[PDB]
Amino acid sequence: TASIAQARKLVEQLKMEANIDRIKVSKAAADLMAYCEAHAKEDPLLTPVPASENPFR
Amino acid sequence: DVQLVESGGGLVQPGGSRKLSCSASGFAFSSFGMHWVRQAPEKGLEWVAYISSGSGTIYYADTVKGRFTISRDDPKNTLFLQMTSLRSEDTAMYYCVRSIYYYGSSPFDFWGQGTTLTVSSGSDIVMTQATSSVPVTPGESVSISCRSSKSLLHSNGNTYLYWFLQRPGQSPQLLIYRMSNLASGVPDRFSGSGSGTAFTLTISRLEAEDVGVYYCMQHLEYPLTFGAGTKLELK
Amino acid sequence: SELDQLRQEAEQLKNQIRDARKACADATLSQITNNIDPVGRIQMRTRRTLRGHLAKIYAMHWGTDSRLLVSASQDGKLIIWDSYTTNKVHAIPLRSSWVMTCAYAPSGNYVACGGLDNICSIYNLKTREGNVRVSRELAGHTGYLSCCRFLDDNQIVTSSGDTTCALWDIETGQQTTTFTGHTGDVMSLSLAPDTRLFVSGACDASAKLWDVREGMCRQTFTGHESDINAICFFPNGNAFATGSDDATCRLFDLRADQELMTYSHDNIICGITSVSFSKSGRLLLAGYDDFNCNVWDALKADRAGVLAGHDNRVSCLGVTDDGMAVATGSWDSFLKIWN
Amino acid sequence: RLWEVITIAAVTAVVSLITIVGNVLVMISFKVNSQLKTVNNYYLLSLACADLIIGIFSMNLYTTYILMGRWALGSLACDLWLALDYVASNASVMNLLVISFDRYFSITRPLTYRAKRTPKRAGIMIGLAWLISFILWAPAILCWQYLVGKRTVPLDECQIQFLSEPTITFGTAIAAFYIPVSVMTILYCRIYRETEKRTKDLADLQGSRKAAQTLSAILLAFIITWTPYNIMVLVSTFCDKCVPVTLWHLGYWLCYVNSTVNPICYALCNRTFRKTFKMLLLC
Amino acid sequence: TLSAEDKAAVERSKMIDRNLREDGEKARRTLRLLLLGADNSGKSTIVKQGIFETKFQVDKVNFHMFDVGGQRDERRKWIQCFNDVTAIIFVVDSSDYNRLQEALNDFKSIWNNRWLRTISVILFLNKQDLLAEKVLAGKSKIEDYFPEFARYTTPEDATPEPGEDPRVTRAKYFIRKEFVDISTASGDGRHICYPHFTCAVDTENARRIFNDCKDIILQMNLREYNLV
Amino acid sequence: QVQLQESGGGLVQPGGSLRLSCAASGFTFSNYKMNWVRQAPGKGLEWVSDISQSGASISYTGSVKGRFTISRDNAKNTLYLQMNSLKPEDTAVYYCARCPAPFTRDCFDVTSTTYAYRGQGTQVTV
Ligand SMILES: CCCN(C(=O)C1CCN(S(=O)(=O)c2ccc3[nH]ncc3c2)CC1)[C@@H]1CCc2c(F)cccc21
Ligand SMILES: CC(=O)OCC[N+](C)(C)C
Repeated sequence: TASIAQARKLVEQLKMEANIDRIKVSKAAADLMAYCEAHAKEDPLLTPVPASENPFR
Repeated sequence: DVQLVESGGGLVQPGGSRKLSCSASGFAFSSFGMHWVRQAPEKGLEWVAYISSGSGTIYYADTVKGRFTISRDDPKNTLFLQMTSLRSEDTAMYYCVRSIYYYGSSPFDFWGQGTTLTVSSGSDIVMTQATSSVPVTPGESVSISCRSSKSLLHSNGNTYLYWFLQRPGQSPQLLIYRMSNLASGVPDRFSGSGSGTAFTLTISRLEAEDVGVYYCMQHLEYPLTFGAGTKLELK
Repeated sequence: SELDQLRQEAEQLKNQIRDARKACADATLSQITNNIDPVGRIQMRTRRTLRGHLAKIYAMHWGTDSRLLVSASQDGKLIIWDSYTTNKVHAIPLRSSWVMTCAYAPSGNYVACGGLDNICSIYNLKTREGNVRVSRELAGHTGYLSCCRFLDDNQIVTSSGDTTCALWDIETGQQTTTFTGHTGDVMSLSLAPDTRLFVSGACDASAKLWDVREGMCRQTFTGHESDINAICFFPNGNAFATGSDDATCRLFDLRADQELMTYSHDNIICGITSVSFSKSGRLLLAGYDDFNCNVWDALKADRAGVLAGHDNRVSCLGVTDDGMAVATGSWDSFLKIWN
Repeated sequence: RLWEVITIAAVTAVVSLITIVGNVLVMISFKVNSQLKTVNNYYLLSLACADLIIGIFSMNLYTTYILMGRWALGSLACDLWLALDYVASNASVMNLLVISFDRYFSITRPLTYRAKRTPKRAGIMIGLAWLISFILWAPAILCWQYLVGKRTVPLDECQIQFLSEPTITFGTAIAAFYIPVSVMTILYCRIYRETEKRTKDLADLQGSRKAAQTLSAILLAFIITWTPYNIMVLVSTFCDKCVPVTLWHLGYWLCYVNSTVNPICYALCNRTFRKTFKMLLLC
Repeated sequence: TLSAEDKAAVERSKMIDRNLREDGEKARRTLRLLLLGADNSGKSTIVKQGIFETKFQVDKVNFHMFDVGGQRDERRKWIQCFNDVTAIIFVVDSSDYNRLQEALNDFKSIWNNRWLRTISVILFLNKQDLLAEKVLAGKSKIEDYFPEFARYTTPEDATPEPGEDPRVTRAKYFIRKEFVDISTASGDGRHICYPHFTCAVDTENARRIFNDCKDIILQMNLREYNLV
Repeated sequence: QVQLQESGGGLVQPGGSLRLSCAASGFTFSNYKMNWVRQAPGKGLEWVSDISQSGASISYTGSVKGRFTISRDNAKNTLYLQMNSLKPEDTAVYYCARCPAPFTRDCFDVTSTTYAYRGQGTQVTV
């Protein structure tokens, strides 16, 4: 009885995750690349800032 | 409720001794560094002494250095000012001031109501207020300017100037701490800006409860020095 | 009868979801970022070693001012640290020593605290009394608190060991929304930058994208082989990374609804306890069980660098909001700050 | 001739360098590792301080004495160096005795001693070790020439004057080596009996030899290094020139070797010290 | 070079350091214990003195024993909270032969967990009176649940408790050997199972915990002095 | 997607033989210790047998020690349970269970109620 109820909830959740809009992985990779190279200048771990602007010296 | 009650003030003969007790209630007394600030009837606020939280570091003003002893009893939640060899310059209203010190803390936030002590008859940062009485009306913007002899901007980025409001017949309260930050319980109309040496207290949309003498205090280096005080008068 | 046909329907729905993800997988992220330059050897050094915890640290959460950080260690203490000066701002004694999570409110006025007491304890930092007081105890979870994140001063989303996440109203103390659907212990939580959504990694080898307001699981992300201990959004909010016990980190797009890239190496055998991105998201930092932190090129799956300064298990990472530094907490009772 | 002097100077430079870097690495291993910042490692710090004083001042000045055949620094320098050498050597032995007592208490009373293994009591025992060493050696060495009114030590030589007098030689050697090595042997024998007892008790409870090697090594290092000098000083206190001067110098120098092997015998027995030593050797 | 407020913030940090040091000295005076066992094991009746914390003191040595009942049956993540306890108190119903393999699997998972690899286990083979009554009845056989018990014999170089039937002694030695073989299969001696047999009315379990934690801290000291 | 697919159950006579199979996918099968867990009707989940990653270390629960045989094919990513001479007390839903973490000797939670790395189970009725 409880197994039937949790299986019904599982197939309802799979139906809700079925009818979603999906983009291509190439478009996803392009967007993540665009975000990484659109913020690489203000990434202090990526480009190490000089010690004058570094509060941790 | 946070409350500091001062006791032990009275008419003392010159050269005598008198004990001032500040009873603390409603807050963690042992975590707050404590200050005594006196106010002569013919002068403004003057910092007397400072005992830290835990009684590790103790500072005095040079006027009261050697003569005065500040102490606290943390289990009894009380602040003590042992005064010896009292002079006529010590005739003042002594305020018990709590002040906690961490990053983003609000020192000098709560002041005691004060006790009245009556006696019968160089390297300090000079804190100057250019005006002492500004005639104001409610609903008008007023800027209270203050100046410092030394640059109050520190290398850590903080500019240690503190704004206080002392209403007539009432204890001083903290408005602005470290030149820009609004203290708790202060409305958003109170604003402060400064360049390290010149300072101002922008007050917009004035009301009748905002009147009183406005003091700027530096906390860059001991001894802490106040301004002369700018009083606001209605009409 | 009905259960068998429901299981067959779930199998068919999983099959068509997998076929949709395969149809959307035209080219991998490694092929797209094959032509871009590598980040080189990211060499971060320990700038501050935050000492004073006396048992193992589970969780640390930076403040939004990128200077203050709360840390949770099972000595029963939450220490807030002025990371610039190594000054301890607050020591917060906890009623339960077995803390497993701590959050720092974005306003800075509150910290959270939870663990084996099954209670997210909210602590007020801006009290007039000057000490840190228990603002609220949130006692609805029937499993251990594993992660908690403030959205504001009044709402906190808490993951738990009872296979659920819960959105709380701190002023009322009640669960506004319960997030159910995980079958293992939800170990980690990551809020989206707009706080509209949050992802949750659990012990079912699955990450679930939840909607905070409407309360459902929007997307379920599989691909890990073991318990996801660690989860962190990409800074745009469109992707997130996970860290698991299968010695891999995996990056998932929300919109492509699948894995993008696996961050693993052959000599890496131990699981990941903590993941964090850099400010641009180019560096994926991951804390491991072999006492080190590996910086990953998040676009190329390359081991950019190793943050090797801890003598015990790294349990928590945190990258500042301005990206200036990474704080690594570990089981050696230390917090090391790297850049 | 020159072969001898160069071989002895090179051996002394090697042993003094090993002693200096060993005890300095013990202190740096304490400083850079919080896991080594325990109360029982305070005693190892005091032992390393005494052994560093030995490796810096005591080995090279006594080798200079040997190789030059004379003391060229003066009578006051001689007395001050002898006081420093004997106070530091006795502080090393008192630190060994306090370490052996600390280990004994930690092994025979594992749980109760955790409340007594405090920094205050450790500082009291370290100060008592150094104070007993200073009281036993410093005023007697620097004031025997004023108590008897004359200096029987030649100007070219450098040795304690009271070594001729049998009663104070017996008292100082007994309070310096023989009673400490006897109590250390008793405590380490009881520690070995506790290891065998806990092995037998665990075998009884569950229904079922590195301890002997390590204890034998840390006892025999001290015995081998300090026993020949402490025999030959008691031989020399009655028979003035029974002891050859080469054998005397070898026995006197042999005591310094205990300061070389004490980081190995007490610090490097701990695995965390070994890990920190290996970390510090690669910088 | 610090300011007046920066120096006073350092002073507050030093006071916080002092309070943390005092709390650490207070916390190291007590030995933390993890109480584990199944629902039929009788965990709560072991010491006669969501988290059930039991504080007891033997020979002026404080013990803090933690029983975790506020979690569900999946324990692989919250058991890592107890890496730094002095011992894990594992309580086993010795009479329940059907769940004996479950207790052995639980002990094997505790023993071989990476974050529990260094923790000795004080094993309490509880309800040995019920085990004795089950053995003397002869109805429930261990050989049905453990076929190697049929070829098991009591060792000759062994000391039975007085007034014990050798059938009960063989059953006790076999269950203890089943746990001890798991304990000695791995770990390389860095952590030790300490097995005890326990009744519901036994009042010696606090003393047994004291003696075993004494051996645990003794083993830590001996490893610190390279004495194994 | 970690999924374990049990097959090879069904009705069998007492004393008969029945071979179980576990189709495993979504993980590196050679990196995990694998388990068989059964659940009798009215009883809880009990561990039956385990096999190490290379197949070397194999242990059984005592009721099946001389009767069951657990084997794995790491190339085919499958787990077997050869059950011979089946007693009626072995009537249970038999679950293929994976130990939760790779390269580990401990194996926590595989007999828990809602353990995730455990299949839907095959019904063995004797
Ligand atoms: C300033 C005093 C320092 N000391 C202590 O504080 C003792 C108090 C009693 N404890 S004890 O553990 O209670 C105990 C009592 C009786 C015993 N008999 N056998 C073992 C056993 C143990 C031991 C620690 C001792 C003095 C000598 C010494 C040392 F050279 C090195 C280290 C520690 C100390
Ligand atoms: C204190 C004591 O007897 O020291 C002997 C060692 N020596 C002779 C090298 C200084």
